[PDB]
Amino acid sequence: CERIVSKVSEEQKRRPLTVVVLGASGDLAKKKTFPALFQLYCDGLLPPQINIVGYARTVEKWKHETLTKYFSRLHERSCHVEPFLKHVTYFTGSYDKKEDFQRLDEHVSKLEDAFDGEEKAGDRLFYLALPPSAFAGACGSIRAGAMPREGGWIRVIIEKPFGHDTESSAELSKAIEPFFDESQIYRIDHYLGKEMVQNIITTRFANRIFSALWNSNNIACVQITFKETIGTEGRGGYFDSIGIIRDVMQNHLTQILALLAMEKPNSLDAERIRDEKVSLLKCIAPIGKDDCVLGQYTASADGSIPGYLEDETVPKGSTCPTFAVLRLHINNDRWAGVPFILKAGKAVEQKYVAIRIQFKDEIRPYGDAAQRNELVIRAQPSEAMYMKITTKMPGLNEDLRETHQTELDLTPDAYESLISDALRGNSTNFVRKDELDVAWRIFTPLLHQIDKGEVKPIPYQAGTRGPKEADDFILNSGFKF
Amino acid sequence: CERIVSKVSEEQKRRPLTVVVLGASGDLAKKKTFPALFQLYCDGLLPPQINIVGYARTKQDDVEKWKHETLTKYFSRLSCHVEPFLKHVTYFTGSYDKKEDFQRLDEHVSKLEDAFDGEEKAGDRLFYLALPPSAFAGACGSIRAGAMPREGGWIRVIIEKPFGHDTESSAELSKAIEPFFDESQIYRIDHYLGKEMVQNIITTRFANRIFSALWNSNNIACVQITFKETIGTEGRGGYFDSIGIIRDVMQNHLTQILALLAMEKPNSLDAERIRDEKVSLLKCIAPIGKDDCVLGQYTASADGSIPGYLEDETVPKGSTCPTFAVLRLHINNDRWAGVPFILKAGKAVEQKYVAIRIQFKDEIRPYGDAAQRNELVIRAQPSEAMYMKITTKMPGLNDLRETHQTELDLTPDAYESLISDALRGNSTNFVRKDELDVAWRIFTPLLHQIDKGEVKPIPYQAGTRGPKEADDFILNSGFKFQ
Repeated sequence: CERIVSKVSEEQKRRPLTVVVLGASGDLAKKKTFPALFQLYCDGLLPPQINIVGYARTVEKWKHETLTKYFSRLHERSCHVEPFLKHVTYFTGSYDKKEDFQRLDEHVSKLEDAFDGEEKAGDRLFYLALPPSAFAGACGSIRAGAMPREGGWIRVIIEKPFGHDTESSAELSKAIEPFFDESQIYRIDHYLGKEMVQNIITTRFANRIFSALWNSNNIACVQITFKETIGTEGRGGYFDSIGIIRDVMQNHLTQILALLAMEKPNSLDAERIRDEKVSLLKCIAPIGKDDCVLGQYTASADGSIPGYLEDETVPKGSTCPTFAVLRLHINNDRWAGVPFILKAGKAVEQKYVAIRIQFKDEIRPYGDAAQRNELVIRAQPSEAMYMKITTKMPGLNEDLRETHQTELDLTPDAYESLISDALRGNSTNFVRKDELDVAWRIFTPLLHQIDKGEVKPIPYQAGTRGPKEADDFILNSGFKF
Repeated sequence: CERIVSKVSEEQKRRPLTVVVLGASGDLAKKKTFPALFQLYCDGLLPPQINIVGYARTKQDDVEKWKHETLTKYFSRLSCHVEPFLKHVTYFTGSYDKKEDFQRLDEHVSKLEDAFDGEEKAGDRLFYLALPPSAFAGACGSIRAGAMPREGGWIRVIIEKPFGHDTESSAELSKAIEPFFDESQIYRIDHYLGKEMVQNIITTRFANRIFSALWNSNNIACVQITFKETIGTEGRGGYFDSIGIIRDVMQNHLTQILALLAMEKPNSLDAERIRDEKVSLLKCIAPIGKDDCVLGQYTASADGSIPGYLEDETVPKGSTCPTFAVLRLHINNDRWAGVPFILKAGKAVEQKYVAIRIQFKDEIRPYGDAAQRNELVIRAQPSEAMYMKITTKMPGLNDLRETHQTELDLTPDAYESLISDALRGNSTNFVRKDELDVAWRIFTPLLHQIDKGEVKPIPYQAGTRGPKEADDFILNSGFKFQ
């Protein structure tokens, strides 16, 4: 076993803390949210007497059969389960009724009153593990009957997706505005909780080596790639209305892009970083249909993976893409002329999430005896960072032009990091309202053209790389194979 | 065992080849030269019918005795090819500075050329002067007068360090040799230019946009070039006393590394364009003043394991000879203005180490004190390596200011490489005449001050890092300790 060492600041031990997880009976709350809160407790990042309240429409048995079922690190951290569950309560009610939250306010005040300490005006964090259509209703009820006492703050975590295009996303944002302002809203794009995504800023802005290189004077091409070997796996009916671009590219990969391309913030203040992400996204023209290649996977030739259209849930004649390569143009002084390629595909040759920065040739004096340097940042399956460079061939050579390619190799759930950040008031890794709308406007005209059938995906066998047209598209964009 | 696969070009199998090693009884020839020729043979880089002629004053009636007790003792990776190799080796006895002893060599070598399997008998001839420095001029004169090749064949002469002990003496040696051979025929050895990591500097710098874009004073704060050895003079301090650490390692080896690290990009990868750029860089360096150095001289190791330097009976008493030196150089050109270059070399210190350290400027914002200067390290000894020191976010659950330092790590004898190059006519890794004079002018004013006693070395215990004054000298130069 191990001892719990509190890493929490004293400033956070001043007031009671209540974390209300709406939808506590739903899959996300019990598969992601509560398991994360448990790991946070074991990491010593929750204040000592936090109150965690599960909230669902549907108690000590429930805490031990359904919640712990999805916990992890049990062969090493099983000694802390009961002390953690001592912090968990269950509250039954609806998600959209004012009086059900007045009851919660009394129930939470009952837990707030039990804090060891004089201050009873506790801080309150609401995690809406709810379907998106319930966000506005819950936010309205919380505001009307569950605000904190004087002194304590309130924060509301909501997760993507907020809409499926500019219109739908903007309407949800407008519905929540009357109830909470941006300093109180914490929108989750869970890629921002990944270690490699958070390390982009430090890599870029703490090191002169990377700072001096990170512009169009030296970079030829940037690629951000998501690959998976699996398909839709029967649930193609849910994927058919989403598509690969909305599922991974408009949200996740575009967040990676914003961090990869933004200007340096003068400080590490949360809003200064989000200011620079927004400022970059505003430099990006809408993606036209000439800057994309779409694909839709068929049977794997081995029979292992069936075709996408072979799922009975998928409407026949579907134009839904399971593969997409997109080229974006960033119109500013750092990036003018540099192609940015977003690639994402299901049922391709390997499982892989990575960034590839291709540098310009050093044309002289080596010419063909050199190759473009690259920086690769890989997140999945295995984390890695390395530089590809040209070095002389080891051993006895006849001339300096004998070279080879070699590498300089670098030697916690996402919700844990984001929930911890929310508790501290750090919104760096959360999507701001204006950021959400700019990103939607980059992709929405293409998404509308696709839905109207103007862009027909190219068939490719499951397990291959994707349409051959996509590889030629990438080469004609300025990437060298 | 393994089979010998000839990697030699047809152009080199067309004529006889003879390699005459003068001074074959000396330490270098038997510890370095002949062992290298053996590896070249095993590597298939000597033409099939090569003739190797050992040449010394010492008579050895039984040549086969000499070949098997003194020559083979220093061969390596032993063993299936030893005897076939020695069948290529001859012994010739004579003086180094008498014309008629070389007329005899010419008849001996011509007989070997006439025995070549092939119609052309006009062989190429390579002379390796594994001799003390005073014999270089005499031997070259005798070679020219009585041992030149036939019409078709070329002649090349390899000369070993040292070439002088200051600008004046070095210029005289070159002037004494000018009447006998021109630069295209002279191959001056600095054996560091035969090391793999020294040869890779050019490629690292100029084949890669990553390093090319960074390699200037906008981004580099400090450059350090370091030679370290745990051993001392090892009894033979009397020969070291007239040399000094600066002449032994710094004026030649480390200054060659400096030239390759700091030069401009050559117009092509031709030998003369590369040497041109090294010369043009060295001409940007003002002579080192005595305020730009710290000297040391090692004493007993405090544990008794390693004795003091002055405790050797070969070392004159009152010796001011330095066994340790840190030097600061200023490169006055647009790439390097303001960037300190530190040359460090010391015997009998804490570790055995040859490396380059390029310290980059701080990225001041937005991390400030939560970041540290990046570094590029290129290490040759004890183990080859190249790596970048960078700042990365602290793994795990952290604010963004929790960082740690991490690294991107890169994933054949020198005389073997240089002799192979000489046999092919590639003089890239050999010191050109003008290159020698520019390098001497950097160090000679300080060397004269040291010989006159104007700069007294600081005692330091064997096995420590060296004088404390040297470590403070480096901090005041602009280096930040990691």
